Amino acid sequence: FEALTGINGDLITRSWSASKQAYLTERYHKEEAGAVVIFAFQPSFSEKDFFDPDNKSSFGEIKLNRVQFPCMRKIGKGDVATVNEAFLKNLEAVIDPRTSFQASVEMAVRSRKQIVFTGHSSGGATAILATVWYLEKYFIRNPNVYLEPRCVTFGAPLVGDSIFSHALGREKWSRFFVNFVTRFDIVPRITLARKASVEETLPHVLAQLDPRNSSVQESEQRITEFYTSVMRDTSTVANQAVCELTGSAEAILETLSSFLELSPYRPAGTFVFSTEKRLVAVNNSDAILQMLFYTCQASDEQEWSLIPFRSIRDHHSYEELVQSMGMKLFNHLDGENSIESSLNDLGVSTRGRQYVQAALEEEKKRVENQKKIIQVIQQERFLKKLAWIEDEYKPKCQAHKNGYYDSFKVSNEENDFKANVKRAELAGVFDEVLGLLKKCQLPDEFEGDIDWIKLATRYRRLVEPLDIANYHRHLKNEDTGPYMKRGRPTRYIYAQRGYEHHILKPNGMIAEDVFWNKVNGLNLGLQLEEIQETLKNSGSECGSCFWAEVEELKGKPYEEVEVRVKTLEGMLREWITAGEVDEKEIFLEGSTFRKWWITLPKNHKSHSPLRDYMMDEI
Amino acid sequence: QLQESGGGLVQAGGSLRLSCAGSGRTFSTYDMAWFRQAPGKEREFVSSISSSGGNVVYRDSVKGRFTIARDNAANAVYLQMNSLKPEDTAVYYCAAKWLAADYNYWGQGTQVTVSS
Repeated sequence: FEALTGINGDLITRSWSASKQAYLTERYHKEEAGAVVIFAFQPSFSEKDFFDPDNKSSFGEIKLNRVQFPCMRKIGKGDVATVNEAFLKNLEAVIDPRTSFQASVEMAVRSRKQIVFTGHSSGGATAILATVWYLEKYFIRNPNVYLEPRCVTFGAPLVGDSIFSHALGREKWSRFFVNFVTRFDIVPRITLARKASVEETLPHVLAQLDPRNSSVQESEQRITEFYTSVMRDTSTVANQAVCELTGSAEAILETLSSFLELSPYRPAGTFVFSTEKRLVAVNNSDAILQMLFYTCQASDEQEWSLIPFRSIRDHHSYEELVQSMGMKLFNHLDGENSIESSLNDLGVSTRGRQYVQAALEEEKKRVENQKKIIQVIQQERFLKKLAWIEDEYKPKCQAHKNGYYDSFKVSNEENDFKANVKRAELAGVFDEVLGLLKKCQLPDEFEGDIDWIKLATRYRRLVEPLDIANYHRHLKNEDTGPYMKRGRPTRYIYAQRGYEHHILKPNGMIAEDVFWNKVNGLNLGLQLEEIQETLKNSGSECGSCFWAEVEELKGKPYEEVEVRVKTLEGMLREWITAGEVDEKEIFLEGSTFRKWWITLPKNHKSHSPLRDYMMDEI
Repeated sequence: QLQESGGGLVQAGGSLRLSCAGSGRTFSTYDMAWFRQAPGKEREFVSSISSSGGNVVYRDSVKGRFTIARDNAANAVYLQMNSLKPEDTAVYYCAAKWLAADYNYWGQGTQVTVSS
C-alpha cells in the first residue's frame, strides 16, 4: 500500500487524529509533528454547505476561474473544470487572511516542511480543493520534493467533474490524493443525486451524520427515501457512463444527453475502499465511479431494508478502519492479474465486475494508443519528413530570395507540390491524433508529455505557415473568411495551447493575460475595450499565424488597420527569438511581408522598429 | 455578508454614490462588480473592478459617467453615478467573487429611481 500511495499508516493515523481535533477548532486545526505539518479542516453538516442556496444549477456546480486555477481545464479544448460551489466557498472562507491559514502554509513552505491537507466528510473535500489551491499557488511555481503536498480524505463527497480528474491526471497530481471510503458510506454518493431529489430529506440525514448531534431521532422513512433517490440517480449516471465509455450507441446517447440531467461529479484521485477484511486501492476514475454503485448493493433480498442504516453507520466507522489498517488484506485492483476475488469480497455483482473490467480495458487501450503514437513519432520516415522540410526545402527557398511561404503559395516548381504532399500527410496524422484526443481515447497525461509538446511545436512552427499559404492559395479567405476566424485547423490550436500551457504554467499566468498586457504595453493610447474590439480574432496571438495576419493586413488602408500593424510589429522579435518565425525568410526581397511593408507610409517606416533590418526604397 | 447603501430618488443629471461593504476580507482578493436589475429586464452587467488590478471596463451606457472605486482599508466599493438617465431606474447590486467564472456573492441591493 505504501509503495503505491506514497503515504504510510503513521501519516494516515495522524491525519485522522487531526481531522478529529478539527471538530473542536475554528475553521481548521494545525498539527506540527516534527517534519510534518497537518492542516485539518472543520467539517459541516448543514445543507447550505453542500448545496449553496444561491446556486441555481441542478448540482450546486460552478466553473473555476481560469485566472486563479489555470491548470484546472482541458488544454486543447479549453473547457474549464467545474467544482462544488459550497466547497469552493468554504475553501475561500478559510483562505481568508484573518484565519491565518495562508500565513501558516507559507511558514511551512519557507521551512521546507511536509504539508498535509486532511479532513473528514465535507472537510476532506475542502482539503482536496485546498490542495489544488496549493498546487496552483505554490507547487506549480517551483516543484520540489519538499513542496509536494499530500491530500488524505475520509468519506469525502465528490468535488469535481471529468475535466477536473483529467486535468489532475495530465499534471501528474492525482498521485497526491487518497480518499478513504467505507464500503457503504453514503456521503461520497450524495452529490451524485439531483438536488430536487433530496431537498426534503437531506437535512435529516445530515443531522444523523453529524457525530456530535445525537438529538434528532432516527427516522426509517426519511433515510430510506434518501437512499433510494441517491441510488436511482447514481444508477442512471453509471449506466450512461457505461454506454458512453464503450463508444457504442452514440446517437441515442447524444440525444438523451441533450435530454438527460446527470450529475457531473466524478472520482478524482486514488480511492481506497474498505471492508472488514480487505483494502482495495483503485486509480481509474471510471472504475471508481462504477464501484461506488456496484459495491453498495444487497447480497440477499432480505438485506435491502438493512443497507441504508449500514450506509449511515459506516460513516462513523473510520476509527475502526484506522485501527485495523495493518490487519487487513491489501491489493491494487488495476495491477491485479485477476480482479474476481477483490470485487467478490466487495459484494460487486458479476455485471458490475464486467463494467469495472471494461473501464480498465479502456484505459489500457488509451495507453496502447499512446505507445503507438510514440513509436510513430520516433520512426525515421516521420522525422525525415520534417528534416526534409527544414534542411532542404527552406534553404532552397531562401536561396531564391522569396522564402518558402511565398514559394509554396505560388507553387511554381515540383518541390512545392512535394512539400504540399508531406504537409497533407502530416496534417492527416495530427488530425487523427486530435480525433483520438477529442474522444478521450488517450491517457490523461498525453497533453502534458513534453516529447509530444516538443514535436507538435516543431510541427506547428514548420508547417502552419504552409497551411496558411495553402489556405490563401485557393482563395479560401474570400469564400470562407479570415483564416483566424473560420479557417485555422484545430490541430494547430491544440499544439499552440499545449505549448503555451507547458511554458506558462510555472509562472501562474495565462496566455490571454500576457497578450493583453503586451497590447497595453505597446502604448497605443486607445481605450482597452476599443483595442480588444480591433484585435478580435487577430493573427498576432500565435507566431505561426504571422503570415495569416499579413494576408489580413495587406490591401487595407493604413488608418483602418494601424493598430493591428503596430501589434504585428511588436510581436516579431520574440517570435524570431523563440523560433516561431524564421528570420531568414520573412525579410527576403521577394517575401510578401517585405513587399507589403515597403508600401507603408514613409513616416511609419522611419520610426518603425524594423527599419534597421531591411534596406529602404531607393 | 455583503450589504449595500446609498440609494435615493433624484431626477436627471443627479450625482449619487452607492457604497457596498462586507464582513469578510474582500477588497482586492474578490474582484468587485456592479449589476443593475431593472423591473422585468435582465440583470444587465454594469461594470466590474479587477480586484487588485486596475483593469476595469464599463459597458456603453455608462462610460464616463458612473465611476467605480475600491477601498481596501474599508473593504468597500464605491459606485459614482453622475449625469443620471431616467432609464437607469433599477435595483443596484454589488457582486464580488473569485475562484469562479461568474460572480455569486450578492447583497441586498438598493433602489435607484430617476424621473424627468
